[PDB]
Amino acid sequence: MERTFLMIKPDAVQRNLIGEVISRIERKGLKLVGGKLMQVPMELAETHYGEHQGKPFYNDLISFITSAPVFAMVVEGEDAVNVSRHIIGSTNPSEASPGSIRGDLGLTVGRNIIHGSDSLESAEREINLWFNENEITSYASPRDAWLYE
Ligand SMILES: Nc1ncnc2c1ncn2[C@@H]1O[C@H](COP(=O)(O)OP(=O)(O)O)[C@@H](O)[C@H]1O
Ligand code: VO4
Repeated sequence: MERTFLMIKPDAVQRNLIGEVISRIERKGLKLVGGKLMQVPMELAETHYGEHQGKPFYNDLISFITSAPVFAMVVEGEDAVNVSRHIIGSTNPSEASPGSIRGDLGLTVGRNIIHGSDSLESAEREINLWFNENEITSYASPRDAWLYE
């Protein structure tokens, strides 16, 4: 089943929104398959956001993601990558739909609560980067028969 990488960013953690954010993912029918609260080391920060190295916000991004722990997650479900991005909302919280996580909880583009992989390819990339196979569980859930045909 399709898997994506989600990350509750340090703003959400420092605003005590971990449970709230997790709830929104669960109730959507997505399966939490891997999850750890962790401090992000510089190397991991920089390789995760390597595609932004030149940008204006880059230094501020590394600073921010390392400033306090994150909750890194692997989420499993049909179309999980797009489904997650759908309930997460647009990058800028003021363009994100009300009812989405960024729409409801985020104020600014720089502090926008959660990360989700943007494609199938970056999903597998980010998952390998943040997680080892032995930290990703695999289980059947009671509701599985009721989310899918
Ligand atoms: N103008 C900006 N200033 C500060 N941080 C930004 C800005 N734009 C994007 N970011 C950071 O990057 C994260 C994801 O958006 P971005 O990296 O631009 O695209 P993608 O979601 O494809 O990686 C945002 O949640 C935010 O933390
Ligand atoms: O931190 V993100 O690249 O899923 O907006």
